[PDB]
Amino acid sequence: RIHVLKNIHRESYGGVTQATFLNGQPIIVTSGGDNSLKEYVFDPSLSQGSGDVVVQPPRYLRSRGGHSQPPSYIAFADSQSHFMLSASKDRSLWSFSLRKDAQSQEMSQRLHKKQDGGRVGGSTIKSKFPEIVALAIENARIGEWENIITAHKDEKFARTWDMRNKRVGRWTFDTTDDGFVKSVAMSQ
Amino acid sequence: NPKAFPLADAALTQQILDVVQQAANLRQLKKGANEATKTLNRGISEFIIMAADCEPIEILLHLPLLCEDKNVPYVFVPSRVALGRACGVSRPVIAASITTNDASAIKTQIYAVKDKIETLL
Amino acid sequence: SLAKSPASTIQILGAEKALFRALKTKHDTPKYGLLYHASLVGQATGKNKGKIARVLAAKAAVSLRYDALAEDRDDSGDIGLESRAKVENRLSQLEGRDLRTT
Amino acid sequence: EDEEDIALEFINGEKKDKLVNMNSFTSMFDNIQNVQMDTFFDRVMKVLT
Amino acid sequence: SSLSDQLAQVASNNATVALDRKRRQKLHSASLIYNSKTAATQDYDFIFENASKALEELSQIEPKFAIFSRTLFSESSISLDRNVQTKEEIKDLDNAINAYLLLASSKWYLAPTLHATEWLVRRFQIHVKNTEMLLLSTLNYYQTPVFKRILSIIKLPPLFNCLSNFVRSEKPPTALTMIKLFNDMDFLKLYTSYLDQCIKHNATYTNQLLFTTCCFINVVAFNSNNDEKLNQLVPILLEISAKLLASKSKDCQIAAHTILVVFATALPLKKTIILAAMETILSNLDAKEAKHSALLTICKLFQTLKGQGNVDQLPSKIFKLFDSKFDTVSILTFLDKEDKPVCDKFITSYTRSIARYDRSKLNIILSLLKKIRLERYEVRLIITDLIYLSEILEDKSQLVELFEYFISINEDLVLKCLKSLG
Amino acid sequence: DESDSGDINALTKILSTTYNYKDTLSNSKLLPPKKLDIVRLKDANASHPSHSAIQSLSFHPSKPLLLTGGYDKTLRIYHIDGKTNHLVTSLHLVGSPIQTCTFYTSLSNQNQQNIFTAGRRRYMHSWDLSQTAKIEKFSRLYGHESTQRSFENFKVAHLQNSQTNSVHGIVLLQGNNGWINILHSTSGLWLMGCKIEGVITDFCIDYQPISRGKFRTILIAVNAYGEVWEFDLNKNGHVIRRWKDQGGVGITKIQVGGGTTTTCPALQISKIKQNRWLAVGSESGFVNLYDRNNTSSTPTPVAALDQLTTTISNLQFSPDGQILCMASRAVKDALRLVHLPSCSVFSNWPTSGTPLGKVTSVAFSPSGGLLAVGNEQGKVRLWKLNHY
Amino acid sequence: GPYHIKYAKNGTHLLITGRKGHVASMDWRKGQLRAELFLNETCHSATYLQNEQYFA
Amino acid sequence: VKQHLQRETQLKQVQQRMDAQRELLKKGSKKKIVDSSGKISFKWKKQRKR
Repeated sequence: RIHVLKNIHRESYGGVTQATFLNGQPIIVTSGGDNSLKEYVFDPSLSQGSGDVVVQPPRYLRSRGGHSQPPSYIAFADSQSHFMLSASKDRSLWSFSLRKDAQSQEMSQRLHKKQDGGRVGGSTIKSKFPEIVALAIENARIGEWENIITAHKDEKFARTWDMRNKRVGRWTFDTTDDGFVKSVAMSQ
Repeated sequence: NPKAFPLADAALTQQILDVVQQAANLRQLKKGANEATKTLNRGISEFIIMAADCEPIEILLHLPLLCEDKNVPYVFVPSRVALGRACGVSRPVIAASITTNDASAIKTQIYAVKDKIETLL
Repeated sequence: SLAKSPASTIQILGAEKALFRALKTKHDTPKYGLLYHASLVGQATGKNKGKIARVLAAKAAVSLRYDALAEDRDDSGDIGLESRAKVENRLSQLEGRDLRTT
Repeated sequence: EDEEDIALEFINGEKKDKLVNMNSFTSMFDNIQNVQMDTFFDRVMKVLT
Repeated sequence: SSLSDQLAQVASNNATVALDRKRRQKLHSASLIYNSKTAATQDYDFIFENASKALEELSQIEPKFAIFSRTLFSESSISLDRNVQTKEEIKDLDNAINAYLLLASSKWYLAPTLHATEWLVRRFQIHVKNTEMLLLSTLNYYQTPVFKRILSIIKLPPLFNCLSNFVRSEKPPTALTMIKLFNDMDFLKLYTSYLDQCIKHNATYTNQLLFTTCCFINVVAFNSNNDEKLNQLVPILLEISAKLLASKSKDCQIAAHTILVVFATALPLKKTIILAAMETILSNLDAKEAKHSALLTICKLFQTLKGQGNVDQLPSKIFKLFDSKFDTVSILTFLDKEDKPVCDKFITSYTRSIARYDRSKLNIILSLLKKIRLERYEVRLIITDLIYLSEILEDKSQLVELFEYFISINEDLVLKCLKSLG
Repeated sequence: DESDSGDINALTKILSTTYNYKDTLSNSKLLPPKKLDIVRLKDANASHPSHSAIQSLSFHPSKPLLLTGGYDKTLRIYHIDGKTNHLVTSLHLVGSPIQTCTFYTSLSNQNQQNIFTAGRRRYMHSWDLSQTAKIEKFSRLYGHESTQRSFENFKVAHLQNSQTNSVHGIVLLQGNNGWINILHSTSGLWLMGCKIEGVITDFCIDYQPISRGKFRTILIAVNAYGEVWEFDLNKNGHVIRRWKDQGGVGITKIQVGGGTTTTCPALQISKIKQNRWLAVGSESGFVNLYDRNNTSSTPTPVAALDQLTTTISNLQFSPDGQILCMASRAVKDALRLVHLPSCSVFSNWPTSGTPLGKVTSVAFSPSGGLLAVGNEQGKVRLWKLNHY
Repeated sequence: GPYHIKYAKNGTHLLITGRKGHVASMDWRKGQLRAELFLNETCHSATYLQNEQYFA
Repeated sequence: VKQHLQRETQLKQVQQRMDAQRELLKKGSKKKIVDSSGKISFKWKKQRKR
């Protein structure tokens, strides 16, 4: 056995439905029912001799994807019809491009370091943010600071995102009355 | 352990080991046979505590010769592991010394134990 | 007289001229003394010579005191032999370390 | 007698063993010259035991 | 990729071409016997004559070196240049060189090997082309001055990057750095392949096995805290052990015993892997010294078992395999020695095996239980099976004697077993 | 060239089939030595917070209840489920600081449930177990008031009256100079007293079964010097053994584990078991662990743990005796879990990010592998050990 | 690109001139770069003079 | 001889104040305690040296 690539595609959607080596190439194209298409490549061995023994494990090369479950919320990101923001029950927020599919990208959920300096409270095992019930976006100050607000299911605060960087923002807005967030809006 | 003499009883050891802890927190304690040997030479030692279970006992047996030369009280305690913990370190200690300080906050307790060790000699 | 000396003195026993000059003029003091010509110090290299002198002097005091003050000492050197092994282990791990990043 | 009582005597039956750390076989390189394999295997057992 | 990067790859391909005089000076200066100033002045005839003499001395020590006098150390090899050779010819040449490095691996202490290998360094430029094979064969001499001279004239491959500090250095590489080189998974696959070739050719020797064992043993130790990384070690080092066990050499078998024993403590395994390990250990157990190490290894592996079936009886095939290689009198001798290692779980598994498969040996069980003190739960398991034996097997003097032995020791526990069973 | 179409290659074949070479720990009953599978749950006190430090914690022997106490003078009982942890009931005791509280269930009459609480006061409270609360105050010592000026350090155990085979509870208290005063749990009568030399620092209780339906209670008391006494409470509290803790000085706590204890009480006589572990804490942070299973005036300890550098204020074993939790209230995050019989401190947990604070109370659930840790901030944080 | 190539008379050095103005002189056998110019300009052709030392 | 004794006591006092300061430089947790007379001393916490 050279190697095993674990959980490249979700079991719940059929695992690896198709995996084909490209003819005459070290590239293998894989697909699954999770609305994803990936490619992996075998790098040349790092040994000057006995290259057949020292086999580099396959490396992720490129992929395309989308939501695994129906989107829950959608919005138009800009005045033009270039980009759309979509959120799904699979706990992921995506930026989809009408003009060209390759421009579509997933908005990152990596958190910014707290300004105070204290440690942020969360489980070490990383999980995606809950489903997004509501969303609000403005472009008057894109690139200057956060320009998106989102409301989550059964959560007592709203998270901010940044369209220019395509990453979650550094602010979290709380209701301050022990209630869940039901509405989000932004001034022009 | 015939060579270890005088050897304190359980009641006196607790009193000695109590002062050693108080001296350690006040930084009035010198730990180790080599560092205890110096305090005798400088004439700054109130009295010397030694561990009877040290093996070979001879590595600390020079201190009685120096102590009787300088007229410094000295006493043995049964355990070197217990001495080390009282000193406040992670290693066993075979010898320790209480440094002289006439402005110390624990002067009375040191002199009270010092008198008992003199009686023992 | 040697047995009643602390291990620090045994380290720098033969270098009083350098020691007391340094002590009075507020400069760094010697670190080898007469022990510099022992075999174990020779095996060490660089700054490890200073460390092994500290370790070897301490164990020499342990063995020397057992020689002077033991009433029923065997003429075997058993305490020295086990003391020697400790210094060799200390030398081996001390020399095994490499400063340059690998 | 109960099944838990059977379980708990199994826990009591188990005995302590010396775990292997990073600094457990580093000294083996020192004494690896002109030595037979069987004596070398015994030393691995002594540190493991 | 920039032009300089592409030209860099071109430079490496043409490293040994000797296009000009300066390139000849660097290539010809490299030597294992001589300094650079003297080496450049020398000629291929002078180098070959000394190598021819050195090969004869090695041929006296070991006849197998005599074959290369026809191929690598021929007079016609003086005029043989690799750069002008075709791909098929170069492949044959590399096989011959690799075979030579295997034989010379064990004789590097002897002076003549250093002269004979000079011819390959100066003629065939093995220090540039066959660099990985040369480093692997001389890995156990890392403290020797010869390895230092190799490091000076060699360009390290990517996998030997740890040694770059000690190229042209006063101090030799430390034992701690040898562990780091082995710590890599890519290197272990590379070393596994090389060690496999030695076993196939029966070219292994004790100094190699000792050095290999420590590095493998230390690699498990350094990864002990990292359980995920230990799992990735399993396909590699256990696969090496299976190869070592298959070897007829006892030293290879004892090395496999050492590797298995340490790793079993480092990471407890499934009982199927443990059971499979015994079948390999016992399958090729013929040497007496290996037989002593095998028994200690088997006892230790059962100690690591800590799941249901910990003290269950051995399979029929394993039991039949064990007793043939270890007679009952042998294990009684193993139990007799006061310094016996802890083997209660194995004896419990062995004891339950005897009752299941061997009725004539029930008298032996009585001796075994006296010799070794078993745990409270282990004694219960033995009594439970013997109670079944009475109901099925005919009553015997030895059978009741075994019960009588339990009546003598812990009378109360015997009642609990009877109460729960009947 | 190749076709598939005791053998030596047995090891190679099994490796090909097996992708996971690790035995599934679900089957094994012994927990792994160095890796702890521990998951955090919702805090016990989150529903109804406390106004002081959690001085004592106790899990009900059978029901899923957790009890808290502190100088806020309130006894708060929470229903621990791991997800909601709502408060069952509260009880404010005016002018009665709580230094220690504990559930008690009669070993014979399972229906009898009671809560004993005590503080720096010359009385003790008992709460039999919702319109009102049945509270009794123990304040009488029957001629021994001089030896006992506070009930703040106490423990409850089971005593079998051998001359009648009846079983009843006893309340043990700490005296002035080496004194341990033993009271009847219900009637409050003074039964016997035990005396040791030096300052009594801590004591613990061990049960030794004799035969069917018979067991004996042993009071293990230790001095600040480290000398350990053992009294047979079935024979008028007469000493049966004396020994010293090797290298012991400034001892602070002593505890037994692996059998029935206050933390792992029994539900019936046959469930009584003897403890195979003993740990002795100290001010320096050392903890000497002894294997009770294997008698001498000076016994050697199995291990001498030194990970903590401050005074040991809690010592407690898991119900099965496979974990030892040693904690210190001197500094923050000073809690360590020790695997037995390896005596190796777990490495993965707690981490730098684990919130523990000034740990002042620790409790293990009788079953389910829940760990409750109280701190000076008044927050009881709950963890689950997945092995159990 | 595109790249116009000229070899030296003795064949030891290679001169390449890209149309957008990337000019490189190298010893192609030893993979050594003698010069590399990034003239931001349109370059048409290049040549070596009497030896590899000078080129136009 | 009297002046030799007086010089010895002065050197003893100077060294002791020097050593007191050197202890503050070393690692540990300490609290400054000030008497009504104004004498300043430091009390170290009861933490074992690891």
